[PDB]
Parts: sequence; structure tokens; C-alpha cells
Amino acid sequence: GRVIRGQRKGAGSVFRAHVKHRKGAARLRAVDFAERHGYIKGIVKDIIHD
Amino acid sequence: GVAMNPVEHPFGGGNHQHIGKPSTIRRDAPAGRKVGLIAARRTGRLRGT
Amino acid sequence: VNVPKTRRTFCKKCGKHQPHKVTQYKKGKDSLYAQGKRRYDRKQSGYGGQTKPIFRKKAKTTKKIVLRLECVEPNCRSKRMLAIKRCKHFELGGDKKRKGQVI
RNA sequence: ACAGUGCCAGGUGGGGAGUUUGACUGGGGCGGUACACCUGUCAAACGGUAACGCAGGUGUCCUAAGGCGAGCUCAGGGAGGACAGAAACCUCCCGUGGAGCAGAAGGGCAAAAGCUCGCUUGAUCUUGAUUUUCAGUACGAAUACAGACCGUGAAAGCGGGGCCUCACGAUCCUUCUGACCUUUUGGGUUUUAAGCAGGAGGUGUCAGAAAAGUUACCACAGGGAUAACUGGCUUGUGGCGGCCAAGCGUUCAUAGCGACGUCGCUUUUUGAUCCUUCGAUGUCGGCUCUUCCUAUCAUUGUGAAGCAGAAUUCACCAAGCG
RNA sequence: GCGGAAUCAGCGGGGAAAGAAGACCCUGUUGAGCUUGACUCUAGUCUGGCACGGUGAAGAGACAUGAUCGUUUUUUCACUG
RNA sequence: UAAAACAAAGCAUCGCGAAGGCCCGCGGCGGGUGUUGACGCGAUGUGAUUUCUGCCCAGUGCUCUGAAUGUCAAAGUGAAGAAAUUCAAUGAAGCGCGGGUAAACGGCGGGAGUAACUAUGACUCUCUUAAGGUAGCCAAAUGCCUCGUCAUCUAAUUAGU
RNA sequence: UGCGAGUGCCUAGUGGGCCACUUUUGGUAAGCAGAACUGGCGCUGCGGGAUGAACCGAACGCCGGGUUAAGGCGCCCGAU
RNA sequence: GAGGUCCGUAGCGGUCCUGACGUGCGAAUCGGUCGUCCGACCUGGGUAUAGGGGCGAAAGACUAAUCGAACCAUCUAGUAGCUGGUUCCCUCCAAAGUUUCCCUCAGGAUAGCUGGCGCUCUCCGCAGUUUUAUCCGGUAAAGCGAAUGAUUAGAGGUCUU
RNA sequence: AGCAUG
RNA sequence: GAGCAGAGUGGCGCAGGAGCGUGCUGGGCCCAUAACCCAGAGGCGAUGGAUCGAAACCAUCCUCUGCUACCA
Ligand SMILES: COC(=O)C[C@@](O)(CCC(C)(C)O)C(=O)O[C@@H]1C(OC)=C[C@]23CCCN2CCc2cc4c(cc2[C@H]13)OCO4
Ligand SMILES: [Mg+2]
Ligand SMILES: [Mg+2]
Ligand SMILES: [Mg+2]
Ligand SMILES: [Mg+2]
Ligand SMILES: [Mg+2]
Ligand SMILES: [Mg+2]
Ligand SMILES: [Mg+2]
Ligand SMILES: [Mg+2]
Ligand SMILES: [Mg+2]
Ligand SMILES: [Mg+2]
Ligand SMILES: [Mg+2]
Ligand SMILES: [Mg+2]
Ligand SMILES: [Mg+2]
Ligand SMILES: [Mg+2]
Ligand SMILES: [Mg+2]
Ligand SMILES: [Mg+2]
Ligand SMILES: [Mg+2]
Ligand SMILES: [Mg+2]
Ligand SMILES: [Mg+2]
Ligand SMILES: [Mg+2]
Ligand SMILES: [Mg+2]
Ligand SMILES: [Mg+2]
Ligand SMILES: [Mg+2]
Ligand SMILES: [Mg+2]
Ligand SMILES: [Mg+2]
Ligand SMILES: [Mg+2]
Ligand SMILES: [Mg+2]
Ligand SMILES: [Mg+2]
Ligand SMILES: [Mg+2]
Ligand SMILES: [Mg+2]
Ligand SMILES: [Mg+2]
Ligand SMILES: [Mg+2]
Ligand SMILES: [Mg+2]
Ligand SMILES: [Mg+2]
Ligand SMILES: [Mg+2]
Ligand SMILES: [Mg+2]
Ligand SMILES: [Mg+2]
Ligand SMILES: [Mg+2]
Ligand SMILES: [Mg+2]
Ligand SMILES: [Mg+2]
Ligand SMILES: [Mg+2]
Ligand SMILES: [Mg+2]
Ligand SMILES: [Mg+2]
Ligand SMILES: [Mg+2]
Ligand SMILES: [Mg+2]
Ligand SMILES: [Mg+2]
Ligand SMILES: [Mg+2]
Ligand SMILES: [Mg+2]
Ligand SMILES: [Mg+2]
Ligand SMILES: [Mg+2]
Ligand SMILES: [Mg+2]
Ligand SMILES: [Mg+2]
Ligand SMILES: [Mg+2]
Ligand SMILES: [Mg+2]
Ligand SMILES: [Zn+2]
Repeated sequence: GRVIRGQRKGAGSVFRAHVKHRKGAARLRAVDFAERHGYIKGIVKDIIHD
Repeated sequence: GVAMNPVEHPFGGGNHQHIGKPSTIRRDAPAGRKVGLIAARRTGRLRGT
Repeated sequence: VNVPKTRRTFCKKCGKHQPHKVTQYKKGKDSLYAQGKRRYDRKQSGYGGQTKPIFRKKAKTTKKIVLRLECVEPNCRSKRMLAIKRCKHFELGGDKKRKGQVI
């Protein structure tokens, strides 16, 4: 027989994610001395849609 | 899958569109055979919690 | 069929009729070091699957019954392999059937 | 210090691989086994002889149902005797087998091959020859001996399985048995292994590969050695027509019919067969169009009616025209 | 039965017309696609053993009639390299 | 062969908390989903809306627990033997053993008697299964018998309703 | 009564058969299917059956003469 | 002035005539009639996915006129119990479709039938024949007042029921 | 515990 | 046509040394009926054979029910 579609999805030819217009990875900030002991502040500049 | 041909899905083929075999399968199935409800503990309409 | 447990018959070593204990012969346990067995093992070892044929289409239900005869002479202790015709039922030293009795 | 990796071991594994999926056959399939055997017949008075020809049987059973010896006679019938009788047991007479001999059938058998007792293990060990199928190969089965050791009987004798015709199985592998046996390799000892000879574990497709389907998505080599459509022989069946005359026809066998029987024709039904056609003869119906046949519905000419007229039945020449 | 040069335009009766070593059926100890409760295998995967693979402390043990000491099997807790 | 097929929104199951689920890869601290995180990713069935979704866990699957007899490989342990070897105990997963699950694959009877004219038979007895086809629907694109029976459509209908 | 016999090697093709008088099984029957004996066709031409694989006669080197077989002798067409 | 909204151009497609053509304009075209035409829309270029693989709103569809496994070279002059063909003359001899065995029935092995080469002898032996003796057979015929198995009709007896 | 009918 | 299965108390069934529940009859309880209690009766489809002996085993008939009957 043939390789089935759920078996072809793992090769990543036409089943890769469409990621050109994505705005980046949504990650918290890296831990550091200031976050581990006190705090810092930031201004919320934008609220966007990816 | 039942709408395909047996060459290309373990569910296709037949003069009627029927599965012809149990949908539930063991977790230790090879790729190509592992389709349908995967290692289902329970199946059917949930009635309760 | 029915066979008595003692038979007076020819003994090859003594050269004359002597009493013999009668028992039934059963096939002995197979050895792992028979030349054919170890050749078979070495041929099976590896890749290729089964090599020799396996018999499947059995046809006969009955086996020939073979009697093992022990010469009773104390220092002879000779043994012979004696086969009789095949039969479904067999026994050693059954009761002697007697006629002219109510059933 | 477990995930993990390396290597082994067990399980699962049509996800994937390789392969197989008997034969015979009034085409193949389904059915059956006519595939290994036995009895009667076919079978044509030596022997041999075919079909999915007829009637059957077999893959067993037997410590005796094998081997001797002795003593008796069976099936059935008649006549009698308390319960007793259609049928229990006893007695006499007749009784060529009309019984029995494990089973299918055929043959054979009466101081026995049958029945009852006594003793037993010739159903044991061994080398050759021969018959049956046959290629004069094998197996199986069988027959005459010969050499041991025995059984039985007073003895002559008889007996190495079943009264005869069936009841069974190679190479390779394993297993048991046998010898003060041979080899186990530079020599020696002991395990082990391998030899030699005889049994067993089985191939039923029975001279003996280890083996499931589907393809209407299909392919190749061929086949008229082989089906489906047409043609050919045949005519059971289908259709049509005669001969006889029980009865019907209120009378009256035959105006019209015609049972029980029996003789044909036809190839517009269906079968039966498989002769031509598989390096292709375009399958059912409808349309269109021509011609031909008569087993005559109507029309022309006639004969008979249970033909008053009318209408309607049977028949004759007749296919010109509808 | 009969038959008479050479031809033109039509025609679809016949050449069992032409095309394609029948695609139906059967045979072949020829195949392929597909399926599975066919036979024999196999990737993957689950589980066990040995190695990488160390440091302690306790428990249950085999040991060197009770206990001690030092050899090892295993369970648990802890450590890090 | 354009369709009644496929897809579709809707509905309903199943797996997965990342050393994970599904899948690729000859191979590596390889790779896709993943610039992802259950309102997500992956795997199936049915097929808008309306109204419903009956019973069966016996079979075949899938699944949860590992202590009763069980079985169960390699390695390790012990013993006997001159040794090869043999024996014994021990004993993982998996099968058996015990639960669940059908919007998993699937399945869902027969025979007799009886109501005051007949005819049906609500009713009764009985053999039986895991359950004996519930709500609905039809000579249907599903009914052989069959051109079923009645009505309508027509002068006449194997058609249609 | 007739006739020269015995014996050894090596060996190709064949292993689809068919028909007829008498015997004969299945079948209603068949240009059907299956057997026995002998002879044919296949492998074979020739005279006759108008025509024909197997029917009747007869078997074959190239020719002259004669005579016959089976079948024939109105004409086709040799012979009343 | 909304809508996977309607009619309808361009575009995209391909219903019916089962029209044209069917050694064609053409190895799929032509005419009229058709479907859709703001969207799951049409389209160039770039780019990725490659053969037991790809891709597939799923027809086993498409993958360079090739797809139920592309194309190229090689292994390879692959195998065939099956078709077809098999080249000069004359002379002599001249068959078989039968037996047994075989996963054998379109094929082989084997015996038979044939030919070739001889040799040992001859100028006693043999025979698809009759005769004279001697056995063997159970078919045609016949028989049922003889056995077995059928089967028709009358008689005469009796107490045997 | 079970207790139908005129 | 070929294959298979089944014939037994009035009606549904079990089953080598003739029964079950229901139906029926008789007596109880009851004013009476059904319910309940105590008892009784009622019979291997046909033929032949094997077996000492069979409803059962083996064959042949008479009914009945199911599965097939493809491919062109
Ligand atoms: C181009 O090829 C064709 O014509 C087609 C063809 O293959 C088609 C086969 C099929 C008919 C089964 O479809 C064919 O016709 O078959 C054969 C044919 O070929 C020419 C001629 C034959 C032979 C003798 C007379 N008959 C005429 C028709 C015919 C009819 C049939 C039948 C068999 C035949 C055969 O069996 C069922 O009815
Ligand atoms: Mg499809
Ligand atoms: Mg598959
Ligand atoms: Mg089904
Ligand atoms: Mg191995
Ligand atoms: Mg698999
Ligand atoms: Mg496979
Ligand atoms: Mg065959
Ligand atoms: Mg004779
Ligand atoms: Mg005597
Ligand atoms: Mg002797
Ligand atoms: Mg005897
Ligand atoms: Mg061999
Ligand atoms: Mg189809
Ligand atoms: Mg298809
Ligand atoms: Mg032919
Ligand atoms: Mg015809
Ligand atoms: Mg007739
Ligand atoms: Mg009269
Ligand atoms: Mg023939
Ligand atoms: Mg033609
Ligand atoms: Mg043609
Ligand atoms: Mg006339
Ligand atoms: Mg023409
Ligand atoms: Mg061909
Ligand atoms: Mg071809
Ligand atoms: Mg063959
Ligand atoms: Mg293959
Ligand atoms: Mg298997
Ligand atoms: Mg579902
Ligand atoms: Mg449901
Ligand atoms: Mg279950
Ligand atoms: Mg209903
Ligand atoms: Mg109409
Ligand atoms: Mg209707
Ligand atoms: Mg013949
Ligand atoms: Mg020839
Ligand atoms: Mg000749
Ligand atoms: Mg000749
Ligand atoms: Mg003539
Ligand atoms: Mg002359
Ligand atoms: Mg003449
Ligand atoms: Mg629109
Ligand atoms: Mg529109
Ligand atoms: Mg089209
Ligand atoms: Mg056209
Ligand atoms: Mg034209
Ligand atoms: Mg790949
Ligand atoms: Mg698309
Ligand atoms: Mg391929
Ligand atoms: Mg062949
Ligand atoms: Mg063989
Ligand atoms: Mg040929
Ligand atoms: Mg005779
Ligand atoms: Mg006679
Ligand atoms: Zn001795």
C-alpha cells in the first residue's frame, strides 16, 4: 500500500506551519537578579494581533 | 478514511462504506495502522462524569 | 487389544525359549547433541526463517503398539523390540474374558 | 546513578517483505472421489479389458476370534410334559446345512473350518527362492522350503497369526534394542559422538512439496484440446397430425368430439452434444425494407352439419390480395 | 443455370470486409494490485539481563546455640562527579 | 461517467501536562506539529436546521488492577559429576484469571390455543437466546412471490401518486 | 504345409487419435460418450460410388501389347 | 448598501445535441446550447515535495501524450511443459497415439512400435495354420414338475389354526 | 407475607 | 435436483440395562368461580438389520424446515 496522510504529515513538506506574518515568540522575560530579588517595571506600548 | 481505497487507508474499500473492523486499537500499533480511536479506555456517549 | 504381562518366547542371547516380562515401549526424550539435531540448530541460527518442512496433513489416528520384552533370566537381561498390528485401544494384563456367563 | 545508549533475550507486529493457494471432471465452479485398497457384475465360457457405469465395503477388531488335541452337531419343524402361554426348561423323531465361521460380498467347510472343554504362545529367531500388481521395479500381501528353539497329541502329524480373497507406507531426521562389535584420527584411558543390523515416530494427493482468498482496476503465453451468440446431428420437452373405438352428443360410437392405448411429422421452444469459429464472423429489442412458406384469420369457388333464415362450426383447391 | 470490350455517378446485400497475436471463458506447476484467521519473516514498539555506572546511611538476608566484627544479594532514603 | 459521489458548517467520540501525544528519518544532543500548550495539537465517525438516538459487554476488539492456583526467555543462584553436561529452585513483560466500554466492529426469535355468526386475535402456555427490531418508515434508488391489494390519474396505464 | 535361423549393442520419432462389419455399457436419441476382435484412415496415390479421409475393387519404378476386378453399356460418356 | 445573494459580460469550466469530424484543423478539436462569474475566485513568475516514493475537497486521480507503482541504462541474449519458422538432390528401411510411475491430464521417465551397425552359424530349428491325442472354461442357448429369488390360475384334502 | 371475581 | 436438520403423554420440549412445565380427571378450601392443597391417568413417524437387549446405533421409505443453484 501507500503511506497514509497522517503518516506523511511528519515529513514537513507541505504540512509546515505558515509563519511569515507571525510577530514572534510569546515568551516571558529571562530571569535575572532584579527579578529574583526585587522588581522592575515596564510600559505596555502595544496590543497587537498575530 | 472509509471514503478512500484500501491501498491508502486501513479503513477504505468495500461495496458499502463501512469500517469492517474495530476502530479502537492498541497504543503499540505501527505507523500506518494507528488510526481511529487510539487506546480508548472508554467509548460511546458520555453519560455522567 | 489385550496382552498378558508374561510371555515365554525365544531369547536370542540364551538361544532358547525363556520367560519374558512384557511392557509397552514409549519413545525416549530427544537429545540436543544428536548430529542431525545440532545440524538443524546451526542451520536455523541466523536469518531465513524456517528451513526444513513441518508436517501438517496428519491422516492416521492409530500408532503401531510395540512391546518391550525383558528376559527373566537373572544374568541375561536381554531386551527385544516387538511390534504388533495397530489398534485404537490397548492394555497389559487385562482380565481373562470367560464365556458362558450372565452379563 | 534513573532516563539514555551499546549488545543479547521473550512478546506483539498485514505497517512492510517473500511466497503458496492440488488433481479428476460430458467447459470451469458448487457437488462427488470414480486419487490407496477389497467382493459380485459389466466382460463377449483362458487371462486382460473402459466410463462422475451398477450393487456394496475398507483405514478396524481379536490373550483369543491365534496353535494343537479330544468330545459333540447346526437353522428349522413335528409330538409330548405342573404352574408354562405365541414365546423360559426337559424328552423323542425328522432334519445336505436351508445355521455358524468378527465385518462387505463371493467361494469353502459336518465324527469340521461350526459348538464345548484341556494344554499352550509357531503372533517367536534366521538366510535365501517364488507368486500376485509389474517395467517382470518397489511396497504391501501371499506360497513352498531350509536351519534353530518350542507348543500340542498316544502317534502319524499340525503350527512360524485370524478358512481364502482387503485392512496399509521410501530417502533424510529422531527414538529403542543387539555385539567383551568398528571409528572418535600423533599415542593411551574414560565420558560423548559417529557407524553396522532390526523394530517404531508418516506422509489418506496413500511411489510420499511445508502452504488462505479476491480482482468489475487488471496483465502475459496460448487454447476452438474448452463454455457463452450463430450454423450442424437428435427430438426427450414444446408444436402439429393420424389409427382403434369405451363413452358424450335427450335417440345415435364416428354432425361435432373422443378416454385407455398406439403411429408419425416439424425444427418458429427448450434441452442434449461440443463438429467449425478465441493472430475476433459485432449479442436483445425497436425502426426501415424485401422476399419466401402454409400448418387458411378474411376475401374467390365448393362439400358436410345436431344448416328453416341469420349467425356459426368441420373439410377441400388455394399464399393472388389484405 | 449460363457468360460479350472499356467505363461514369450512386449504393450499402455479400466479400463469414478492414483495425488489434479475444479484454469474456479455460489452461499455465506465468504474473501483478489488494485483503486476512494462509505460511515464513521483518522495521517499529513493550519487557528482562550485562556494560557505561559512582558516594553514603539504614532494613531484610546468605555467610566468615545468642551477639560482634568483614565479604556479598536485595529494598528504601539521602549525595554529585 | 459532473452525479445521489467527495468536501462542508453542525454533532459526537479518542489520545496527550512536554523525558509528552501523533509522525518522519540509514545515522547523530537528528527532525515536523512548534514563532505551538487543552478555547491547543493530533486521530476517527456522522453530515445544515427541526424532532429523536431504543435493547445487547455473550463474540471480536480496546481498556483498568497484579495478589490465588497458572504458564513464562536470556542472564544470575545452588547442587551432583573428572568435565563437557544434567537437575533444581527462583522467576519480567505478554497470554489466562477479574471489572468497564456499542455516537467500538457489530447483533436484535419460533411454535400452539383462545372474544356468544364467521375473521382477527388484546389474552394464555411453551422452547429459547447477550438481547429477541423500540420510535418511526415502505412493494422506497431497499419486497423474491409481483404487473402485490384498494383508490386516483386514462377510452385503455407492468408507469406516477 | 511352408520357411535359412540365432544373437548383441546404440537408437530417433511417438505417448491428442478417428472410422467400419459383428459383440457391447450409459442415454429417448445423436455426425453423443465409453469398451472387445479384426481391418482400415492418419502415412495412400489408382478404377467405381455424379460429388466425399476411412465404402466396393485394387495398393504404385518409366513404358508397349493383351485380359480382367468392382461398376457399367439411350445422349452427356468408353461399352447392347 | 450587507450577502461563500440573483440575472448576465471578460475570464474560468465543459451539460446536452449521445450534432460536426472521426486515414480530422486536431494522438481530444469545432458549432449551438450550457455552469459559475467578490470568492472555498482566476492567473504569471519564484519556491518546496521524487517512484513503493510524492501529492490528492478521494476519481486509484495527477506525477512531461506513459500510472492499480513513471522514465533511463545495466544484470539480460532473464525464464517459457506454450505459439511461429527451421535453407540441395537421389536411393533404401519405416512408425505411434498403447502399458506402469510422476502436484501428471498441452509435459516427461519407462516398456512397446523403428532404424543403423554388426557378429555366430546354415546352404537342425521356427510358424498370427491345419491334423491326431489330451486337458481347461460357465458365455449364447435352455430350465423353473431342479436349489435361490420372483410370479398367474384353478383344483383335491384336512382339523392343522 | 399474599386475599382477584359475582 | 443436490446438502443438512427435526418427527416421542391433548399441545411446547428433555432424554445401550420413557420424563418436564402446561392441559385433563377425582377429592379438598370457598356462598360460588378462578388462585392454592392432596392424588390419579394418559405414549417413541414406518420398515429391515447389528447388539443378549435401542426411542437412541446403522440403512431404506413418508412428511417438514432451512442453505445453494455462479459465470457469460
Ligand atoms: C470486435 O469484436 C466483436 O465483434 C466483439 C466480440 O468480442 C465481443 C464479445 C462478446 C459478444 C461476448 O461481447 C464478439 O462479438 O465476440 C465474438 C465475435 O467476435 C467478432 C464473433 C462471435 C464469433 C462467432 C459469432 N459471434 C458473433 C458475436 C458473439 C456474440 C456473443 C458471443 C460471442 C460472439 C463471438 O457470446 C455471447 O454472445
Ligand atoms: Mg471511492
Ligand atoms: Mg492496508
Ligand atoms: Mg457485515
Ligand atoms: Mg536468531
Ligand atoms: Mg502486519
Ligand atoms: Mg503481503
Ligand atoms: Mg485443473
Ligand atoms: Mg473370451
Ligand atoms: Mg476336530
Ligand atoms: Mg522349521
Ligand atoms: Mg479360526
Ligand atoms: Mg531427501
Ligand atoms: Mg465495481
Ligand atoms: Mg474503484
Ligand atoms: Mg471443438
Ligand atoms: Mg445458436
Ligand atoms: Mg411430443
Ligand atoms: Mg349413449
Ligand atoms: Mg469427442
Ligand atoms: Mg461481417
Ligand atoms: Mg471483422
Ligand atoms: Mg393447403
Ligand atoms: Mg458489406
Ligand atoms: Mg490469443
Ligand atoms: Mg492478447
Ligand atoms: Mg501440470
Ligand atoms: Mg506474486
Ligand atoms: Mg497466521
Ligand atoms: Mg461511530
Ligand atoms: Mg444505537
Ligand atoms: Mg467485551
Ligand atoms: Mg415494528
Ligand atoms: Mg405516459
Ligand atoms: Mg406508493
Ligand atoms: Mg465413440
Ligand atoms: Mg498427425
Ligand atoms: Mg501403414
Ligand atoms: Mg488406401
Ligand atoms: Mg451417390
Ligand atoms: Mg496397359
Ligand atoms: Mg455411368
Ligand atoms: Mg454569487
Ligand atoms: Mg449566478
Ligand atoms: Mg463529460
Ligand atoms: Mg457525437
Ligand atoms: Mg466521415
Ligand atoms: Mg520519505
Ligand atoms: Mg483540488
Ligand atoms: Mg509492481
Ligand atoms: Mg504442458
Ligand atoms: Mg508427488
Ligand atoms: Mg498444441
Ligand atoms: Mg461370468
Ligand atoms: Mg440367456
Ligand atoms: Zn535370556
